[PDB]
This record gives sequence, C-alpha cells and structure tokens, in this order.
Amino acid sequence: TRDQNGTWEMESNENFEGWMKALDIDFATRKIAVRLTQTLVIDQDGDNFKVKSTSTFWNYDVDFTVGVEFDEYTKSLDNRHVKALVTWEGDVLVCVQKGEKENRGWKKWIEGDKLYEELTCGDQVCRQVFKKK
Ligand SMILES: *C/C=C(\C)c1ccc(-c2ccc(N3CCC3)cc2)s1
Repeated sequence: TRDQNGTWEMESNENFEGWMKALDIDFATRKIAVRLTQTLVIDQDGDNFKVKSTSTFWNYDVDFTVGVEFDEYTKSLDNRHVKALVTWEGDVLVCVQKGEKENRGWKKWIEGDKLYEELTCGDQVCRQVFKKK
C-alpha cells in the first residue's frame, strides 16, 4: 500500500545518533535527542503530504507534493539549505535532499499496520519502526 496516513508512534529506533552525527548536530542536542520516543503524523491526500515529526524535544514539520521539487531550509534540524524531491519507487516513498551532504534523505514504507523509515546521511542509516495508533 501507498497509503501512509495516520498517527504513528515509535516502537523501534536504530542508529539515530549516527545519523545525527553525520548531520553535525551538536553533542548536547544529540545526547538528549537519542533518548526520546518519537511520533510521526502523516496527512496524505493524493500527492499532497503534510508530515510532522515530534518528541518532547522537537517539532519538525514539512509539506510537499510528490513529484514536485522544492527548496528547503532544514530549520531546527541542521539549519541547511537543500533541494528536496519526494517520489515513489513502487510503494516506497523516497526523499532525496540535494545539498552539502551526500546520500541525504529518507525512505518510508508500510508493512501491515506498521510504518518503516530509513533516515540517511553520508554513510549512516537510521532505521525506525512506528505502529499505527
Ligand atoms: C519523514 C521523517 C522525517 C521528515 C523526520 C524524522 C525525524 C526528524 C527529525 C527532525 C528534527 C530532529 N532534531 C531537532 C534536534 C534533533 C530530529 C529528527 S524528521
């Protein structure tokens, strides 16, 4: 399924700190953020997505249209400018963020009642699993 609508509560997080270090997030922020359970809220209608990543420590929101390139400031993550594009590879939703960092972006897909996420930067991959609330 390509339908990723829902409120998604984190059940597994792997190598989150490696991904953050690859983005040059400072020590203090990394040490707090790695501890935390995350929530992902996805509103999806056709190509139009609104995504919100949250914890007790951050709120990171982005809106995009599948297949439409958009310029992006990564705001409270690593404050960088990137050229972003989200597309489908089968039923994997793939984001490529072109800029200073190589291999930067993410992939999301549904397995049953769970959402699987890869966050990539450089040679680091963070793997996450969320359960549909
Ligand atoms: C599709 C998933 C996305 C866009 C994200 C998943 C985790 C994100 C995120 C955003 C900000 C932060 N930080 C602020 C200090 C740490 C961590 C993770 S976005």
